[PDB]
Amino acid sequence: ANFENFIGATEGFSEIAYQFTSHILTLGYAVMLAGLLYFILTIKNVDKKFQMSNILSAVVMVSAFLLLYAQAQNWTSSFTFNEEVGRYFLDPSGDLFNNGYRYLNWLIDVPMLLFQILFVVSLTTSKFSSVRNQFWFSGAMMIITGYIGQFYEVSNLTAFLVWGAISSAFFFHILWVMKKVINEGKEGISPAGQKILSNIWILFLISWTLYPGAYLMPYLTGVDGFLYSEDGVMARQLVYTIADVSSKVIYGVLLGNLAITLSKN
Ligand SMILES: *C\C=C(C)/C=C/C=C(C)/C=C/C1=C(C)CCCC1(C)C
Ligand code: NA
Repeated sequence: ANFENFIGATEGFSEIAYQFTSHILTLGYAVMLAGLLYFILTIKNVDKKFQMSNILSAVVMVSAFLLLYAQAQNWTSSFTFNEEVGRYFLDPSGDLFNNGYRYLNWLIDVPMLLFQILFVVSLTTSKFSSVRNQFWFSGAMMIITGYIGQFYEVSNLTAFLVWGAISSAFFFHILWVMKKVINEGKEGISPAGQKILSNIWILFLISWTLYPGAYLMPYLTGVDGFLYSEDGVMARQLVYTIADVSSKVIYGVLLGNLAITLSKN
C-alpha cells in the first residue's frame, strides 16, 4: 500500500518507532481538543465583526480532533508485536495503516483555513469573491492530487513525483493569492497589526511547506538512504503533526490576536 505498511510488512518496527509514532499521533488529536475549547471560550473577546474567524477555527478543530483520532487508532491497531522477532509487524487480520484520514482532514480544513483570513483583514483592489474562489479551487486540487500521488508511494515512484509536483503547482498558486491578500490587508491597519500579519505570513509559509517535506521524507536521502526505514517514518509522522498544530491551531491563534488588535480603535 504505502511506505508505512511496506516497512511494517518487510522489516517491521522497533518498539520505540511504534510507541513514538503512536505517542506523537495522540498528541496531535489532544491539541485539537484543547484548541477547540480555546476558540470557543475566546469568542467573547473579539468584536462581532471578526467572530466568524473564531467560528471557523472551532470547526477546523472538530474536523481535526475527530479525524486525527481516527488516524491515531488506525496506526495502533494496524500493527501487532512479534515476540519471536522483537518488532511490530503489519497485522494481516487488522485494517492496514491508512493515510485517508489525514488527507480527508486536509480537504475539509483547507477551504476554511484560507477563507478565514478574509474575515479579519480587508482587501483593497482585489475582489472578495475573486479571492475566495481562487482559494477553494486550488486548495481542493492541491489536496486531491496530493492524495492520488500518495497511492503510488510504494509502487510507481515517478507517479508519486509527477503528482506531488502537480499538487505543488496548486500549492504555489495559493501562496501567490495569500501574498496579495496579506499585502492589501496591511493597508490602513496599525503598525501593531501589520506586525502580526507579517507573523501570520511567515507561519503560513513554514507550516504549509512542512507538508510536502513530510511527503518525500523517506526518499529525501535517496532510495537506499538513512531515512529509507522506520526513521523517515517517525520523522514523516513527527512533521505532519508539527504542521498540524502550526497550520490549524497556531494560525487561528494569531488570527484571533490580530482581530483583538483591530478592536483597538
Ligand atoms: C491541515 C490543513 C491543511 C490546509 C493542510 C495542508 C497541507 C498541504 C498544503 C499539503 C500539500 C502537499 C504538497 C504541497 C505536495 C505533496 C502532497 C501534500 C498534500 C503533502
Ligand atoms: Na491533519
